[PDB]
Amino acid sequence: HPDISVDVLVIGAGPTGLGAAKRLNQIDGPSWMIVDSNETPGGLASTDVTPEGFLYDVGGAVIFSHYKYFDDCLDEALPKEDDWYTHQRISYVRCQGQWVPYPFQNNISMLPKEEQVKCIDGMIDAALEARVANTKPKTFDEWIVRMMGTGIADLFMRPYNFKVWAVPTTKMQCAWLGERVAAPNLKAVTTNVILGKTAGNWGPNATFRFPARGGTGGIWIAVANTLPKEKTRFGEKGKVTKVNANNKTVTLQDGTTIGYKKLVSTMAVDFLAEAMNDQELVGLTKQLFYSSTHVIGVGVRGSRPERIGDKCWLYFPEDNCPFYRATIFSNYSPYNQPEASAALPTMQLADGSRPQSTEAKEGPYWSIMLEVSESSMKPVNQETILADCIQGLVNTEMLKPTDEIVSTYHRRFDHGYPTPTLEREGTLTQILPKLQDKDIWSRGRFGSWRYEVGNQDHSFMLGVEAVDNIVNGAVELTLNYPDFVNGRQNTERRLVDGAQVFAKS
Amino acid sequence: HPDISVDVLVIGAGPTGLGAAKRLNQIDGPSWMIVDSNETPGGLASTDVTPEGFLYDVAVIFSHYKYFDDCLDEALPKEDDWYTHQRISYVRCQGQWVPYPFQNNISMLPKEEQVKCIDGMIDAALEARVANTKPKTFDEWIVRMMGTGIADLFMRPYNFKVWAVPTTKMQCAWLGERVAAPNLKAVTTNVILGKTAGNWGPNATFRFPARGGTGGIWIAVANTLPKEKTRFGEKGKVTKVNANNKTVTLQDGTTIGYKKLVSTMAVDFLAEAMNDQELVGLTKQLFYSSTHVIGVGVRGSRPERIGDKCWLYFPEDNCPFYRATIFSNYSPYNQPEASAALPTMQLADGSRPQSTEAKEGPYWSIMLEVSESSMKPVNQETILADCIQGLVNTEMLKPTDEIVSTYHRRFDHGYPTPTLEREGTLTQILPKLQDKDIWSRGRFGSWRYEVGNQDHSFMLGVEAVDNIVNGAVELTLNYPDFVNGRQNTERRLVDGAQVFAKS
Amino acid sequence: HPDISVDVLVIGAGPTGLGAAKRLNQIDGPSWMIVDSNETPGGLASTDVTPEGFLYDVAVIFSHYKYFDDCLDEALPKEDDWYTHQRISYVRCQGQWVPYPFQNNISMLPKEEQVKCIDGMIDAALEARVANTKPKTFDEWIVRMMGTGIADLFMRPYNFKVWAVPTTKMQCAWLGERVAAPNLKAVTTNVILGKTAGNWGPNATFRFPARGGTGGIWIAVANTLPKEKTRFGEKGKVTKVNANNKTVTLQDGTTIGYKKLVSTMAVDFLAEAMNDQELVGLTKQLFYSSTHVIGVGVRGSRPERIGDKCWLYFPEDNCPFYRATIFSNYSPYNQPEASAALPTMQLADGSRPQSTEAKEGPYWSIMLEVSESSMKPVNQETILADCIQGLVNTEMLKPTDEIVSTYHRRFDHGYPTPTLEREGTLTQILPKLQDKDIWSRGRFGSWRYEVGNQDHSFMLGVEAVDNIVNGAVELTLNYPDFVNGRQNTERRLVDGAQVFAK
Amino acid sequence: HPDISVDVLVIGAGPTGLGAAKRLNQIDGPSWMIVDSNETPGGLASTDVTPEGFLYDVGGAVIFSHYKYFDDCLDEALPKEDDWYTHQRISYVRCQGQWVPYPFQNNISMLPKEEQVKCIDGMIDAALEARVANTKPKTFDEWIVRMMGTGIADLFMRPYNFKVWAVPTTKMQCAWLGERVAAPNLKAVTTNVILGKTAGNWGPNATFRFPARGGTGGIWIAVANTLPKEKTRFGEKGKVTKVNANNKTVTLQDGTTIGYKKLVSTMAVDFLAEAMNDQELVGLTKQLFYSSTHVIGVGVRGSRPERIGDKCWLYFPEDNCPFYRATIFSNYSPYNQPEASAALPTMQLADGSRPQSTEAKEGPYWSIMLEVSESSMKPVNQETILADCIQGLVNTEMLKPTDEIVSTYHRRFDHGYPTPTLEREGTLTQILPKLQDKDIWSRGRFGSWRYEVGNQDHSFMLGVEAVDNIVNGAVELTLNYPDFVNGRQNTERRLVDGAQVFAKS
Ligand SMILES: O=c1ccn([C@@H]2O[C@H](COP(=O)(O)OP(=O)(O)O)[C@@H](O)[C@H]2O)c(=O)[nH]1
Ligand SMILES: OC[C@@H](O)[C@@H](O)CO
Repeated sequence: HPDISVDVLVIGAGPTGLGAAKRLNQIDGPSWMIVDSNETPGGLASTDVTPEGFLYDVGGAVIFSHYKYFDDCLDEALPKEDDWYTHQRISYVRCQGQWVPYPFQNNISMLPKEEQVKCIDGMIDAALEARVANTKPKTFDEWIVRMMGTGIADLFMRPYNFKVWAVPTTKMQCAWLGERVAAPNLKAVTTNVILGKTAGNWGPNATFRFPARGGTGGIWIAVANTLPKEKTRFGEKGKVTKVNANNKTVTLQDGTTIGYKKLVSTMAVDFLAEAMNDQELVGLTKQLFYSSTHVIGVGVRGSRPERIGDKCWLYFPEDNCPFYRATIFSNYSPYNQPEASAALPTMQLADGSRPQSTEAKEGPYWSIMLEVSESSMKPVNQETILADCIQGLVNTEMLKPTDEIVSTYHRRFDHGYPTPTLEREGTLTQILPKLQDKDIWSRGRFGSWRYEVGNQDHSFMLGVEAVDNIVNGAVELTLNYPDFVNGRQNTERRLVDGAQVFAKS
Repeated sequence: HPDISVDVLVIGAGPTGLGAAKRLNQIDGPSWMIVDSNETPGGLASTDVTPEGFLYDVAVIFSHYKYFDDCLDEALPKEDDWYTHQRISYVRCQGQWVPYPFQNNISMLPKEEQVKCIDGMIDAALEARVANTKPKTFDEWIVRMMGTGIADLFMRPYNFKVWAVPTTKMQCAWLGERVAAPNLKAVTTNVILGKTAGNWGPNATFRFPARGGTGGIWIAVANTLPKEKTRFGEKGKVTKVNANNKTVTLQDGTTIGYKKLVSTMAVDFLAEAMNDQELVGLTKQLFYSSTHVIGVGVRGSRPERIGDKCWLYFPEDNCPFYRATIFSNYSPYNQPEASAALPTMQLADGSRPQSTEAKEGPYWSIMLEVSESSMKPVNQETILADCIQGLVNTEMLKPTDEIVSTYHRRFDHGYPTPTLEREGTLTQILPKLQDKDIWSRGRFGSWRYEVGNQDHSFMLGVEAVDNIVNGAVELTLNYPDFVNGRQNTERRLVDGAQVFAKS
Repeated sequence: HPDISVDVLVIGAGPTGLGAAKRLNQIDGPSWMIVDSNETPGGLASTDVTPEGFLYDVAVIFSHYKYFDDCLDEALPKEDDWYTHQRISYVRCQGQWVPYPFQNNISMLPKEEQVKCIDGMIDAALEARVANTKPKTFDEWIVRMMGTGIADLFMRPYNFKVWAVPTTKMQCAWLGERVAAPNLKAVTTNVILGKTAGNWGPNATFRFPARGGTGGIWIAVANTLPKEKTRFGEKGKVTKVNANNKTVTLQDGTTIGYKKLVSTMAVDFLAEAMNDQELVGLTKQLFYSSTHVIGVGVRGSRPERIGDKCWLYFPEDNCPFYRATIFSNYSPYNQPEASAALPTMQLADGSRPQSTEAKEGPYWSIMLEVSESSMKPVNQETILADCIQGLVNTEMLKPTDEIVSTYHRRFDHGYPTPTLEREGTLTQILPKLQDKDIWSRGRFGSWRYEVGNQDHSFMLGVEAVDNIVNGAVELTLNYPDFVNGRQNTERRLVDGAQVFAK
Repeated sequence: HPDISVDVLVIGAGPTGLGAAKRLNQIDGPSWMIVDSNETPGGLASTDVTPEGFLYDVGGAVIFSHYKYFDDCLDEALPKEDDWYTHQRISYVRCQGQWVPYPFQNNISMLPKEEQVKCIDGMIDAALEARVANTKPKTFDEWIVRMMGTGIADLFMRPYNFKVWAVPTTKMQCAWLGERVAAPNLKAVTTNVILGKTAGNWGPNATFRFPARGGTGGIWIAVANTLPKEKTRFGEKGKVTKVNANNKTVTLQDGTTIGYKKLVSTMAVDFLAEAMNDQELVGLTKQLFYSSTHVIGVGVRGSRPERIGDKCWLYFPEDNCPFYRATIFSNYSPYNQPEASAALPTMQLADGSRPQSTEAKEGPYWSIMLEVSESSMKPVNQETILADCIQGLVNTEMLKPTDEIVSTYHRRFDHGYPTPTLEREGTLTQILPKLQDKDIWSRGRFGSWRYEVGNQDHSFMLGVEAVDNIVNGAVELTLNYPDFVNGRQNTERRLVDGAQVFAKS
């Protein structure tokens, strides 16, 4: 007999695992517990803070939801109106000295007239071929060309996507992108060129809310707090080291054994295969591809510059900077950085020089958060990436050479993006059903490795729906039908369902 | 305070309501009851029997859901509760029994027609190569799939006889998301090879209850319910629905309070019982056909010309029925034993039998369907005789065949019609009922034919309860293509909830 | 026996008949003569002159044939017999002079219209990508080339004003074999770049006679013929054609016997002169428009707003003419020299001049065309004033401009219409004439507009003779696309036959 | 001064040169003469006769005409009704032991059913692709696949055309084929499959006439006889050895020099370049391609076998025989072979063995004429080709092993077909204008090298039109617009034109 026995064991307390725990806690039938190796729940949605008081999320995380269930849990976790700030998505692409409104491919009107010709010509070619197309594109690259033409592919989509994914567009599938990549309408794009108009409203994150305090990680701390503490085991005491799938036993770092009837595993599936000592699965998971993410944070002295304005996040296809995205993180909340009266010395100027004095001066302060991708196809010099990012900020005119930097941050996250390679689905259909036959629900950004359902709301619901499948026979819609859940308002499942209403009578 | 109070009230014990009841009974959380005005559960999936002992259903099953299978296996668990058959169907066309699907078997038609059919399908294939719109009417869908020549021979005249409306007046989304395009190579190849081939075989089968017909399933399913939570018969006839008070009043005066209502009666009747004039006007804008079911019991061994045929399609105008079923092929117990003695009522040509004496069998049995609507009236007094003449005209019966039993019943609400206007009307009705905590679901509860056969209907009830209790998506109601194109294996009659509770 | 007998008789001394005569005179084998009821050769390519000294043609030459060039160079051999100009043309649209071709220059229009035009051309380009039929009407051809928006702005309303029938009633084979499809990229590129570009330049030119207008060519060409083989004037008016006896009767009673007839008169007149009621019935089923030519002589140096413009198109309804020609740009001698004194007849707004004194020039000159048909009547008594008002409306003239000369003439047979029914009717007429050894050829001799300008017409006559004498294919008559798509260099005014004979 | 001076010199008295001569003689203006190195005019349209009395043409030459002028000249030369025999074209493709009516691609209905499926499937694919085609095919092969589908390409068109052209279909252009290769209508071909019907009437040679005596060569002897004898120079006395294009002088083998003003050269253009000692022209003509043709003749004892019947010519795509075509030459005229009373010994049996008797026996006789192609891409064993053909006749069941052969014939024609290679036009537009600038009209099957206007009537009219261009400024329509002249009735030019009618008064 093992030390602990539960019906459902949840590994991981990021959004996916916390979703599973919330649904298990709501249903309150089968016994359960949740474990994580970090004392602070949140996974890749956690928030760091520099010694100078600048918060940085793991990547430009904004909250936007396809599911009422997710909303219920965030509102339960952070119920006050001043727990949240709402913002319009202000997003731009840096191109040839200009800020081009997102989506690029729908704002060709902003480029020089000569580039407009190249872009529209390519889009005419794509539209004529699309009129007689009877096949689907097989690669991300073919999709880009078929729906945008070469001109826009060469100017933006191809170089940008290598900088994000750390693989070329030719190496990725294209089924994942229904909700991420705008395919442009020839008439709408040409009309806006003729009229000199913009169109910034495309996509599901065109409006968002951001927590007032604690960054994204504050959400998941607050969510986890609603759980019965005795059903949680966070820290080294909850680090999983062995998974014995045949005995349905998990061994923790401190030697605690947990027997389960059903396992919801949200750790990276390649880690799970190793913890299972299952060489067949290790070999299979090693056929998946992922990129690492470097997050760089730069805290700057001064009131928010006019050139920055209300910008939220920014795309950088060009090779004059290492990062693919910048976030004006100080626009998301005033509490992402110190108050104006906080006194801080200048660590360096944006041009790399040292300040003359160690004098601590007051603010106000603003803050830039940058992301750089790394993979076996795209190495990154870890020792210089911070300075290269700051120089990239000067190259893109986001910082003046004289700007005073008062705080820096750099962290590398090994599993950053699960890559939608051409091979992903073929490998996953060998991995996930084999785990399924052992009553292991491997779910999450790296639990099930599908980026298109790898956001905080999708991840949360992957855990929710996994539990719903275990307990109530529910379809795991998010796991297997991203287009289906992304194309509808998912209103049916609530934090208080009929089951709980009728039981309380 | 009302006489009875339950969390969830289910009106109707046809497949839809029994699905709702089966899921409520499985969940065993909220209180509930199910009512029906008929003492026998089954609704429009019941089975009648003539005084001579021939059964007639109002039905072939194909299940898209493990949950449905679980409930049927629970109700009828023994292997000899069922007979399995291949899905053998033919189209009657110009003196020929053409295997279904029609287009793969035009080699049986005269060569001049094969030319016209292939030429039309070539046109459709070339058009499909440059098509960039979806078809808007059932008729356009037919033509794009088949071409003019093949369309005119079968699907156009047959579907008028089925729906009692012309194909140009029906929508086509209810048929699925598949692109309307011909398989030209498959059709020409069979013409070139001079072959026929039906879409059945050892893989393509159905099973049918050994006894009691289709209605036997639903009796057996209903028997698994706690009898005290059921109220079937005149004592369970609903006469008033007060949506504002969440009260139902029965014919005997009993009032039932509910928190959520699952109504499987026809939504136009529901609107009337609600005394909701707005919904009455809206529901009267829906369209439906009535169905005449005709049953004919025949003396004799099964003729060779009938053989293993199961159901048959009739596009041509030499018979009033659109479909015939060799119902005696579904079970030996759909008709009397060979030793049962019965007199001949008439010969197939209408003449009197030579003798009035009762003679022995064996017997076989034909079930026919005729549609009726304001665009296609039916003479109730002569339709039986017209059907029998149609059996002679189609060579299903010889003039000398001995008829030993007849059956004719008219069902007022027979098919909910997928008109062009259906969805515009339903999207005004269903949300107004939903805002009153009324789940109106089923063949005429929600009026969508494509989810109105037995397995879909049952699951409409199951998923309605699952939505009420567990927040499930009602996938069958709103996404028929989605559920039909996948393996619906997740939901079971024993879910994890019940497993974990039992230990 | 008739009064005169020749192997080949030519009726008409416009370009077509003069082509026949030139080839006959070059071959110098079979006997021949040419007649015309006018004392001056040239037909509908003649030139009138107003009493005030302004020339107006009945204009611009593009030659597909070296043979035609040889004859023009023989007739007018000096370099100063001709002036060369670029082919500068514009479409008047919504207050703008839009360079031809219209669709490459819509950037001059309001942005909302550019959107409508480009959207329509996108629709047309996508339909052209899956097209598998040919257009059946001129209208369908226009829409497939241009899209709805651009069609509605120029080619649809303009061609009604030209042909006096709607575009839906005309065939479109007469335009050539080129596929009816848009150049979407070219049109969008000029919109994106905000550019204009006309289809002219240093090598897209035409030449025009220095003196005597277009009519000077045909006088000079006819002068190279042996005078005794010509019969021009009332003495050459044909009044009867007896196709069975192969006899022509002239107005003065002279009878001419022929073995082969090249008739360049209008085929409906020919059927009447033949007293062939069947052919009268068939020819009366052909359709044609009448043409009013209006000329306006203006005092002053050429205004900057006019500039180097040559001819102009008018789709809009603020003027009755479909075409205007800056005829004073074609030659300085199309109008009086600057020292010529002329009184002002009226101002462009219709008012009277302050003085009736004759004042000096210089002068410039506008030539206008208005169409007329049973589907589009024209008031003969007011059309001149309507044209002048149209010149004000289109800003070609300011209200104050001084008009010193006017000209108005109506030509009953102006354009032979490429209706849908034309070919069905012609293929019954021409073979019936051919069986009687009558080659009916020319703008109205054979009624095909696309080979009815000067070089095609001339070559219709040349090729008819070459067919009569040498068994040549009449390529221009039956294969316009063929002759228009090649350099027709083989036939020369001096062929091997004449070289070897000398 | 040269020995002779004429305005127009014609080299060659095949159909092309005789056309030039006939038009020059009709016009009767410029002085002229015609030379040929063979005493018998006719060129590649000549007729040989074996010692046993069997006539064989060069190829399966049959007369079918696009021009009234050509008809006028044939009717003048052979004016009596019994100078000619008229025949329906009975033509078949030997395919898998069966005779499939020509054209093959329109008679799919005759093949085994499994092959009909493959053929119709291929045409369906082609028809759907053709529905969205917006480019023209560039090679003969691409044309075949586009208009016929793979099944018919792989079954017939690809192997037969290699067997004829001695180059693969991928190496040929496709502008030449309008009147040679039937493009199948999908509906017509499918309809005939369904109905079990045939459609053997396609093409300009569905009917033909053949001279009663002397074979095809009898025509050209008779046409040449209408010329004034003193303006002809046929034989070794008329062999051209040097052409001095700069002096406009031709030197004959016997040393005679002829001065000309215009040259109509109908010898092979590569021979002309060699005779000109113009190395530039030699190099260009060597870039042209041609195949050689072997004509094999077999005289057979017996009344015409039932299996042969009224067949005229036959196609052999398969590898059980070396010839691509067989002609039942004895069906063209009874005077192509000896009368029945002629006594001839059996030379061999068709199986190669010696006859039982050497004694001369009577007829009747019939006669087979075979064609085998040769090129640098398709070598041929010259020494065994006669025996290989006879064995192929047995293999194809045209001869029984016991059939008695009474006469054999084999002749190789070095210049047999001018190949429509992809490079042909690019080379010709360098050759023909360069010769044109020297007043040399190089015209004919190998004079101008265009197979699509390489038949007897096209060749004749090339000579006629060259003269008409030299004298009357006529367009050389046949040379430059094969589709134009092949698609119309060329009725305008006659042997008696208006010029001559008016002159005779
Ligand atoms: O059944 C057939 C037989 C021939 N050909 C084509 O017709 C062309 C001309 O062949 P033909 O026998 O008519 O003339 P020849 O080879 O003697 O010049 C050939 O190259 C073939 O590709 C064809 O398409 N289908
Ligand atoms: O000789 C008459 C001939 O050229 C015309 O009929 C062509 O149409």
